[PDB]
This record gives sequence, structure tokens and C-alpha cells, in this order.
Amino acid sequence: HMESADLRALAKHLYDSYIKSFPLTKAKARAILTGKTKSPFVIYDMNSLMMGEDKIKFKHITKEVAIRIFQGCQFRSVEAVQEITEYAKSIPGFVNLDLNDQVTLLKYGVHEIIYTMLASLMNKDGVLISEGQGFMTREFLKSLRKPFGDFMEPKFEFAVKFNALELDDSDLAIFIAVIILSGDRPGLLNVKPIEDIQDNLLQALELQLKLNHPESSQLFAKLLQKMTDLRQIVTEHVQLLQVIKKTETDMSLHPLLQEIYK
Amino acid sequence: HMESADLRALAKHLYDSYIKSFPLTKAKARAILTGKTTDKSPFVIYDMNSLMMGEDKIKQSKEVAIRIFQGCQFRSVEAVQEITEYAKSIPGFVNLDLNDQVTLLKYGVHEIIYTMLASLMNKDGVLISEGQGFMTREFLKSLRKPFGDFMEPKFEFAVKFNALELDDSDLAIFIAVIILSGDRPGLLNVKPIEDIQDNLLQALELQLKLNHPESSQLFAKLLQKMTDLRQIVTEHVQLLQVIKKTETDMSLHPLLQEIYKD
Ligand SMILES: O=C(O)c1ccc(-c2nn(C(=O)c3c(Cl)cccc3C(F)(F)F)c3cc(C(F)(F)F)ccc23)c(OCc2ccccc2)c1
Repeated sequence: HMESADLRALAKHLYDSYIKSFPLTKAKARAILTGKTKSPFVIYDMNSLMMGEDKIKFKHITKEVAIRIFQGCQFRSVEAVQEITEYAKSIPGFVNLDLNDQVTLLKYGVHEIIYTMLASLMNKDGVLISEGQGFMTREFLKSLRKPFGDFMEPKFEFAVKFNALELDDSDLAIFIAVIILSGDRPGLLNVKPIEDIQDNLLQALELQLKLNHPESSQLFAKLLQKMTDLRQIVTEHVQLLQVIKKTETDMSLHPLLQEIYK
Repeated sequence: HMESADLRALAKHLYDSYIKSFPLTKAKARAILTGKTTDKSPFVIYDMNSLMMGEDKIKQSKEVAIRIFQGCQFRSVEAVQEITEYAKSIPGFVNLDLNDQVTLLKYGVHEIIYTMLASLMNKDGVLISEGQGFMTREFLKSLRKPFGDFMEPKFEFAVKFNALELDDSDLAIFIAVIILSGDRPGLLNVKPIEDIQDNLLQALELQLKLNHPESSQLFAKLLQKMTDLRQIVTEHVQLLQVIKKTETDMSLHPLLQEIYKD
């Protein structure tokens, strides 16, 4: 199918583009979370939230507290969609696909990639925000009232499990490419070139994981099994939104904002 | 890690046990479905009267949709028994903590039933009663109330899964990999399960490479199918819950009830 030297070139191409498209890499996030430092501002309760938006002026959390935080997560997710969209254009073959197929792959893939990349910003105690300048504790997020408290905790539970695989940025760049090129998205017009690119990406990922994690047996297989966890959590997430949308009335934004966050 | 000769021994062990445990193999099912044989032709059920004739040829005071649905429960209980018997042959399974053995079976039997049901399916229907009968997809879809849509997601999965062109020797290892899943909820000792799955995954990877050398990345594509299995299981549980809250004429088998609790 492909020669070993071309797989390394494909892997290197993707790593370089992943560094340019995403501002906060996993490598940089890990330096912040471990204490291998400029200490980030910590949000662990209501009062520290107030000071953080005064001193750092977080653009997501600029109503009621639980709602503002929820809406802030939505604001950042929309920013991330544009970053993933730009990275997708760098995947060899992607821009040559039918234009409707490109849109379909991005529409159905962004939720899985956001959760994946969110794990890079998380440990068991909290999550980095605003390109790593702030840190919101898991306990503060989990203690939000009514449905918002239980909306936040599944992300951590997944992230803790995913991070135990100890992937680095060069591994993640290929993994994310593999997610985008999923030939089973509904409504695809020409599945064949999509699965051909994914076959290339899978070959590159398998060789990457063997060279970069030679002691970690069947890591390739284990990473692929996590695509089940992602799909399952994305479906749960959708059901959580519907329940919020059908119950919370204090959630109306400016109609232009509602449109941006469709 | 394992030596290549030990992986072939494990594949042969597993295929041998699969033949002993499951009386209706994919090889036998395909010979019946393909035809060109006068001694293995099934009786075809496509409407009420042919169902009437079927109980005379194949082999009561109830409704048809119920009768058929109850038939699927009875065969499901038999399948759980066959799958339980196969699992005991998987090296290391019976040595696990007793509660984990129960847990792996509780969550694994459905994913395996849907996998193996695909062997009995084509795009037009499914073999029944040890291959003596064949019930058309259209007839199943036309059953009333909630029962009409009970089978159709299974057909949808089978058409895609069957396009992988697996044979029984491949399926034997794949089924073993499903059972030894270390991410089942409530497992007590995840590590000894994952060590066994690591071995089974290595055996599956080498099996697929030798038996389908031209089918690039079949290993990865097959692992991506565990995502489709998980989702069909979830839909099915929700169909039963709706059935249980309306149909009282239906008792489930205690073995089935226990698997679905939680
Ligand atoms: O920088 C980034 O790459 C980034 C990426 C994502 C997110 C993020 N998305 N998100 C979702 O719920 C989600 C997902 Cl997981 C997927 C799709 C849609 C949404 C939704 F619904 F938001 F639209 C979160 C939930 C939590 C938690 F559950 F732990 F609290 C934490 C973070 C996220 C992100 O958070 C930045 C942020 C967090 C809190 C306040 C202000 C900003 C950064």
C-alpha cells in the first residue's frame, strides 16, 4: 500500500500542521498542569470566578453562574471548530474531496475531536482554560446546580481514561486525522476516496505508535477502541443538551448570538 | 508480547472451540443462503399464511408479532448459553475473579449475538430455526406497534459487517476480544482482563493478515465495528423498556432479565 518512509513523511506533515493550527499543545498543557513552569489563575469557587473575569477578563465568561460557565464552554467549542477546520485542510487529499463531503465530515467529526483534544487540557483535578492562563477545578465544575453539575463530570471521567494511554502531540495529530476521515458519516456522496485516505492515515498511525511507544503492546488497537468511548459520550452529550434546552428558560442570548452558536 | 507460533496456536484453539460451541456456523449459513443445494433449502416466511405453513414444516393462542418476538427471546437465551460455553474455553477467562466473569458476560453477550446474527443475514432476511426457515426483512418491518422496528437496525449493521467478508476462524477471535473487554462498568481487576485481551488482539491481528493479506487495514476496520455494536445494544435496551411498559402478555426469561438489569 505505502512505503515506510512515506508514512513518516505523512506523520511529520501532520505534526507540523497540528502545531500551527492549535495554540495550546498537549506538551505545553502538561507543563502547566504538572507544575513544571507563570502559575495559572485558579477558579475553584464563586469568588475566585469573579476575580478571574475581572483580572484576566476571560472572553468566554465575560445571568446565573452555572449558565455563564456552560455558555462559556459553548463559546470555546465554536472557536475550536474553526481550528479543526483549518487543520483538516492540511490533511493530504481532504480538499480534493467533494465539497459537500468535506462539510459532512467536519459536521459529524468535530464533537469527537473536541472531546479528544479537551483531554489534553485536563487531569483528574481540573481543566485549563484561555490558552492555559486559567484553571477550573473539577470540584467547582461538578458542584454546579441542577443539570449543569452532571453535564461536566463525564468529560473528566473520559479524559482520565484517555490520558492513561500517554499519547503525545505527534500521536494525536494522526489520530485526529483518522477521526475526520470517517467513511461512515451519514449522507456521504463518495465514500471511497475518504476510506482510501483513512487507510493511509491508519498505516501512518500504526507505525508512529510502534516507533514512539515500542514497549506499549497493542496501543494501536487500544486507541481505536477509544473511538467507542468518544462516539458514546458524544451521543450522551446530545441528550444532555436537549434536556437543558427543554427546561432552562434563563438561557436566551441575543438572537444573533443564538445563531452563531447553532 | 507473544511469539508468532504461539499466536497461531491460540487462533487454532479458539476456532476449534467455536466450532464445538456454536452449531450453526457462518460457513453453514452461507451454504444455505447461497443455494445451489437441494438438501439445505429453507422454507421462506414472508407473510401471515406462509408463517402459518412454517409451523407445520419447520418447528400458539397469541398474536403474530408477539409470537415472533417471543421466538427471538427463546433463541436469545439459547445463544447466551452457547456464548457462555465458548467464553470458558478462552485461556484465562475461568481463572478471573468470579464477579468479573459475570460482568464480562453481562455486557458482552449482546454485542456477540448481534455479531453472530449477521452471519445468518443478508439484505433480504435472516435464517431461523437452525437454518430450516428464512424470515424476510420486509415481513419483519411490517409488524405492528414497536415490533416492526425491532430487527431493522440489526439488518443495517449486518449488511455493513458482512461486507468485511469474515469467516468463522476470524470471528472466533473477534468474539473472544469482545468478551475480554477491560472497560466494562464495575470490573474489579481490570489488569488481568487487559492482559488476556492484549494476547487476543495480537492473535486477531496476525490472523487477519494471513487470512486476508490483500484486505488492507482490516484489523483496524473490524475494531471500528465495535462502535456499531455498542450503539445497536443501546437502542435495543430502550426498545425493550418501551415494550415492558406496554406489553404484559410478555414475560422475559430470567436469564435475559438479569443481563438487562443496569
Ligand atoms: O481549548 C479547547 O480546545 C477546548 C475545547 C473544548 C472545551 C469544552 N467543551 N466542552 C463541552 O461541553 C463540549 C464538548 Cl466536550 C464537545 C462538544 C461541544 C461542547 C459544548 F457543549 F461545550 F459545546 C467542555 C466541557 C467542560 C466540562 F465539562 F468539563 F466542564 C470543559 C471544557 C469543555 C474547552 O473548554 C474551555 C472552557 C471551559 C470552561 C469555561 C470556559 C472555557 C476548551
